[PDB]
Amino acid sequence: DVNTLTRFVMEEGRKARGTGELTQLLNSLCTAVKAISSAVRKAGIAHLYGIAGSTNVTGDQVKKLDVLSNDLVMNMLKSSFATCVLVSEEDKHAIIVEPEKRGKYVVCFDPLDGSSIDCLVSVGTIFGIYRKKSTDEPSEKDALQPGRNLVAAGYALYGSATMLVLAMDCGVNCFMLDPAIGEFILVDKDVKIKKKGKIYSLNEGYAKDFDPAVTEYIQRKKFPPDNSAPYGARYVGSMVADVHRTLVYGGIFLYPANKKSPNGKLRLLYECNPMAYVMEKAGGMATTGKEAVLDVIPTDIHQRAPVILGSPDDVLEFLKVYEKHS
Amino acid sequence: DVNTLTRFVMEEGRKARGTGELTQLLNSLCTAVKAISSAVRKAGIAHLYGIAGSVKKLDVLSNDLVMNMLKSSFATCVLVSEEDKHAIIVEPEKRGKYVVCFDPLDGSSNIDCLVSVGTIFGIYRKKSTDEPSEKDALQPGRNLVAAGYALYGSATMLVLAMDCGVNCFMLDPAIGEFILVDKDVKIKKKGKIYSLNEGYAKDFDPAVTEYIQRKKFPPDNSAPYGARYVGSMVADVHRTLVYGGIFLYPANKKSPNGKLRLLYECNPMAYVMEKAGGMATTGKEAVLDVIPTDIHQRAPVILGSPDDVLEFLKVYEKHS
Amino acid sequence: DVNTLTRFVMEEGRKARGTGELTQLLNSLCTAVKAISSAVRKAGIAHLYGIAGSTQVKKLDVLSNDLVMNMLKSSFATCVLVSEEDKHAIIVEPEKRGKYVVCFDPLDGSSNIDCLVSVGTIFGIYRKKSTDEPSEKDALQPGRNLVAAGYALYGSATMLVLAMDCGVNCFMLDPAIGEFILVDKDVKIKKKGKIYSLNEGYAKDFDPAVTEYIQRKKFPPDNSAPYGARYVGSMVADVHRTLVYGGIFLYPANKKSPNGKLRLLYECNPMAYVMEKAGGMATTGKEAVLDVIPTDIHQRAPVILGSPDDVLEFLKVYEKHS
Amino acid sequence: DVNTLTRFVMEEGRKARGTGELTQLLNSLCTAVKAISSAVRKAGIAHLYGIAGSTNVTGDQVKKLDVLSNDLVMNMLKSSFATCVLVSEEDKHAIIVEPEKRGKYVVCFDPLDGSSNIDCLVSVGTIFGIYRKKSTDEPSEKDALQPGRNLVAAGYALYGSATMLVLAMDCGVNCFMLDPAIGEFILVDKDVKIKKKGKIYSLNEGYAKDFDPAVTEYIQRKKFPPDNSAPYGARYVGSMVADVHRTLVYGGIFLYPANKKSPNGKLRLLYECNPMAYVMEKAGGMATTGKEAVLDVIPTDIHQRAPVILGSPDDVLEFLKVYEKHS
Ligand SMILES: Nc1ncnc2c1ncn2[C@@H]1O[C@H](COP(=O)(O)O)[C@@H](O)[C@H]1O
Ligand SMILES: Nc1ncnc2c1ncn2[C@@H]1O[C@H](COP(=O)(O)O)[C@@H](O)[C@H]1O
Ligand SMILES: Nc1ncnc2c1ncn2[C@@H]1O[C@H](COP(=O)(O)O)[C@@H](O)[C@H]1O
Ligand SMILES: Nc1ncnc2c1ncn2[C@@H]1O[C@H](COP(=O)(O)O)[C@@H](O)[C@H]1O
Ligand SMILES: O=C1NS(=O)(=O)c2ccccc21
Ligand SMILES: *C(=O)NCc1ccccc1
Ligand SMILES: [Mg+2]
Ligand SMILES: [Mg+2]
Repeated sequence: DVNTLTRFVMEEGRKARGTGELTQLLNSLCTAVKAISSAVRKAGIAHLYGIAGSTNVTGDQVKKLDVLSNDLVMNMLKSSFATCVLVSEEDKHAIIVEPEKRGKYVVCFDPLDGSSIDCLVSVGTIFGIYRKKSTDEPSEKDALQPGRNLVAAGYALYGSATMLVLAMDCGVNCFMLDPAIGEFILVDKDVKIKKKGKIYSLNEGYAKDFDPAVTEYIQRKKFPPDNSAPYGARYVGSMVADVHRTLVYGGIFLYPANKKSPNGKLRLLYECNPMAYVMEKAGGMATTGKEAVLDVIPTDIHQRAPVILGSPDDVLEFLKVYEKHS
Repeated sequence: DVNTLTRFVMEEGRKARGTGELTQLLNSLCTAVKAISSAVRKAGIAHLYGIAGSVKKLDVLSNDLVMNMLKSSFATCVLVSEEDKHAIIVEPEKRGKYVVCFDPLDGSSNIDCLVSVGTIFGIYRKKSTDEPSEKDALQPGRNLVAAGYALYGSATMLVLAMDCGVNCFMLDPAIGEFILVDKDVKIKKKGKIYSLNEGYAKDFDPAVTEYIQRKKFPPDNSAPYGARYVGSMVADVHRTLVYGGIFLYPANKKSPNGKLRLLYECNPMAYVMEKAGGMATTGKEAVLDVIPTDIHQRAPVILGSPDDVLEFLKVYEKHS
Repeated sequence: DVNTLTRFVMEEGRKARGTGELTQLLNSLCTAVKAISSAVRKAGIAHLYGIAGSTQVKKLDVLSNDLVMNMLKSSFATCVLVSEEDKHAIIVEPEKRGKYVVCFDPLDGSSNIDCLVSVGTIFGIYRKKSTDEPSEKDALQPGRNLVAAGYALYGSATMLVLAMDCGVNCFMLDPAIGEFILVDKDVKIKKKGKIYSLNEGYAKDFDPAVTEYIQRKKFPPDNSAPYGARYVGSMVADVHRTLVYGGIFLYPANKKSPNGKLRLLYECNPMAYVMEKAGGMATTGKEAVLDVIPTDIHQRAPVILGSPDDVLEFLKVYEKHS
Repeated sequence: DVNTLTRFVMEEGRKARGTGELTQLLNSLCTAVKAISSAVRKAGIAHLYGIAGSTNVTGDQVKKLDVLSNDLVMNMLKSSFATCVLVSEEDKHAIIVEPEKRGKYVVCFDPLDGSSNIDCLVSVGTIFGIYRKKSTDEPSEKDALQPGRNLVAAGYALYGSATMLVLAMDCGVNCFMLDPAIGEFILVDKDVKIKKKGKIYSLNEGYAKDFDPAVTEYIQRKKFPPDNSAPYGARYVGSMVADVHRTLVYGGIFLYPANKKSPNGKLRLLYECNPMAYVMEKAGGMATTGKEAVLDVIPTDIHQRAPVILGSPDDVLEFLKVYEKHS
């Protein structure tokens, strides 16, 4: 039987005996993602270039895509009546939802990662959903939960086609956007990552600054000590694209710490934790080098975290090299 | 003033005082590219998954779209594709003067991960009075009349290079129209990104090894280059065009003549690069100067910003 | 606040404190309608005409039927499905059965989709009332028993009109994102209109009451302004115009269609329910459409519907000739 | 072989041994039509209703869509470098193209009929007629005052259940269906011809009190055939493109005739009656005012009205028989 994201989410909510609040949140997020996808694929770009003359360009049309994407996710989540605290890459402080529209969920999101997009590189939206735990008035503190508290997480990849990957307790499920009908179609159910892959993914241009454990691990991939075939290298430079390839083909993805960047580069709350949760729910791993990403207790909603994630055998091999150097 | 691919191509054809044949070729290719884009973005995938209660692989469909649209243009006589072992000879009633070599959906082995994919094309005019044959496609890239690619990335863009320069068109899917968004584009003199599969490090020639070491540990103490390698040639080359820098697919052990195909991968990208003021070399000569003997022959390629390719060549010359 | 059909339907179901089954039905129907719209607008027609190499209205009607049927069966919310396209009622397989009975016209192309003007989808949703094994009899409920009804118009744009106890709401399909956007809330029809809609080619076969009523629209006895006439010949188009601008739509029995021409279960009853929920009226002449007790799933009915003042005026003419 | 409007127009221009100017005009018009269709189908309406936190449902969306459609046709035609004078239903005066962008052609068009048609959700359309400038005078409204017999090309786009473009030239009438998945008009009906006699009549019978006696009698004969043949069916959308296209596809007759209160009819000669009359005649149909062929009227005002009765030739000739009976 065909399944859509809308029907799938509704049915999981029925099975969970929920009140429909999380379902409304996810519905609203799915709608935002479809609107982001349409914009990313440059629908209406002819108006920006004067097809109707100079007087027919709107206000949305002229915003940069990462601004529009933030506006779309913020507005759709607020209007779901399911959220109380919203954390976005865009805004320094957590957004506290107006009291009339408050639900119990806290959403951390990256509205359009990779947009730094002029080369038409894949870009994506990343999200993580928590339940508020405090009895207090909602505040930024409610977003400072470890990733192991996540209720749902995932990403939309605007690549050759648009796909939403959604991870919950039931596992990881992949939905392809059919732009003819604006429906996400379930195409890969309960997906699991390979135990070990053959691809490694990191920016090797910064080799001069590598931690010695990273240097050694990468040397093992290119010159395997057991004379096995060297790993192939892929690095899109857009995390959603690199992580999704890691999920589908297996292997390892690294944005590790070093001496100049002791806490890595990627953002814990809305980049590392959602991807770590997807990976763990698919039978993979995600580590900072010293602990699981999902076990870090944040103190700052924009704090950075190192991340090495992917196939468990590959992450484990990295950790062995890391422990040798520690 | 707004401009479309259709209007732009038509006007350049009028300026050229042509007969309209190459214009019909380019219109037909534009239509094929829009149809490939639609399929790549998975329009209609709901029907494959049973929405109505119960299709070709994308690279096969893409080949069929380019082949059929080019044949029905009445502008072509020899068609070379990655998909077909032998050149396709157009039937007499539909024959025009142009030879087209193309890659209908480059990067599709990894399509499963939704990596950017693309279509690559190069167009030659047939020289002979002879009956068309596979040998008519054995021309050096210097003889190209037009070349370019369509990148199906975050958005779909067609890059078209001709004598008049390089022009970039964005597909607006709301109206199915390619809109001219970057005119007479030129690549940066020197970039800050290098692009190659470093998994082959063990098999690299010493010149490639040394060049990459220069990017990571610059001898003038400039900042190291960043690395990007999508693993789909159209994506990596387009990034090279837009941001500058260098792209390499040199020879290794599984590929001792390089991996990429001269006629429908290397030559079109080399032509785009040279028309944008960039460079494209095999190491020993310009890609566009290689005289092919096999329509599927491979070639090494190092291309991109001229100062970066020249820096590679300086290292290459030290080792040869 | 922007509102979508998906969000709207979900919230009404939360307020209803239902189990989510009717919500799943409506979500599945909304998806089917978006798929019909895409096909009606001829997405992919280039492939039918050979764009990739060598290697129809009825077929679009069949495809639309297949889309509604499959989306409804796979909803697990339905047990009996009556379609204009199928001679017999479809009984949902035991493992996929839910509580609801749906009568629908998936598309009205066979007729004039060759002129391209307008086609539409009409639906009416009932709860199964009997505890017997599911059969065509479960679709033989009076329209008064409807839980939800409505239509999609595939016109200059695609609009879905959904009527329930909460009233009538209109949603516009934004094809850029595949979302039905709420654009007209709790719609009510004008108490009196200035347009009449019927096929006057049947003039020779009209009964005297219809003849007199139409004469009053062209030659008002109070010498007020004559009504304008419009007639597309597609029920969704003609009824939607009646809802939006007011007036009256007639498809009466004539001498050659003595029981009427339109079909009660999936044309007259859904449109009668939309009209009544919007403050309008829908009569056969003898009784409210929604009060007719059907005996046969494809039976026909006369229908006169629209603004209440106009339908009441027709009914006074009708009683005069009674 | 598959054929697209782009390929078809280009090849007809090659056969004509033209300079490519009319081809560029037609390419530009096809692009405008695709853009109108996208807006008509309400792509992006979610943004108008606040999906990104900004609403703007102000004024009349129907009027704004007519104006946007005018802006699309105007700008695409101006930038074609193929036109010199542009007459639009939406503009009081003829638009004179700036000198640097002037080509040879004069275009009369109705860009959209949303505001004039109560059935705007049912169907809207674009109508166009293309002339060659006939004098070397500085361009002016007078360049658009040519009889329809002078048309080089004419046609319409119907934004109905699907979007179709109908293009008439000397080679005949050809019908193209827009495939929105790829933005391509696919040739689906070649060299089309109207039936000699139809079975449908189309007019607003709400005007019956004001009808000319000949119109009253003719319609009476369609409903009560003197020979007891089957009565005609009636259809009237109230959008000219929809009603005329049905007449082309199924045959029959469409009437917007003159009467004592409207002695020149209601529809406009330059961008409604003449393009439709040209499509009809190229399809083997007829188009009369009652007194002469629509295409032979020499206009004196760019917005002047003309009566029109068009469609299958046996039906139009029968109307003229009844019209003559009352003259
Ligand atoms: N659509 C859904 N999919 C999966 N789990 C859900 C869904 N809806 C609710 N739940 C679970 O039930 C809890 C309560 O739901 P709610 O009452 O909607 O906040 C959530 O926090 C989830 O653990
Ligand atoms: N649309 C066009 N754009 C650029 N150059 C063209 C075009 N059409 C023709 N030419 C040039 O004119 C030559 C002859 O054109 P043709 O007669 O169409 O084969 C081509 O090989 C090109 O060198
Ligand atoms: N989405 C909805 N919108 C309006 N009413 C609903 C909805 N869902 C359920 N209801 C009402 O609640 C009843 C029971 O719903 P269910 O348990 O889903 O069959 C329905 O028959 C309706 O009367
Ligand atoms: N694409 C075309 N289709 C049909 N006829 C054309 C076309 N292009 C040019 N013609 C004919 O040739 C004449 C001169 O064309 P042009 O030089 O483009 O103004 C036109 O006025 C038409 O009669
Ligand atoms: O695809 C089509 N659907 S349609 O019946 O309106 C039609 C009419 C004519 C040519 C093609 C087509
Ligand atoms: C305008 O585009 N739509 C309003 C309308 C028109 C006809 C019937 C119903 C609604
Ligand atoms: Mg039907
Ligand atoms: Mg108008």
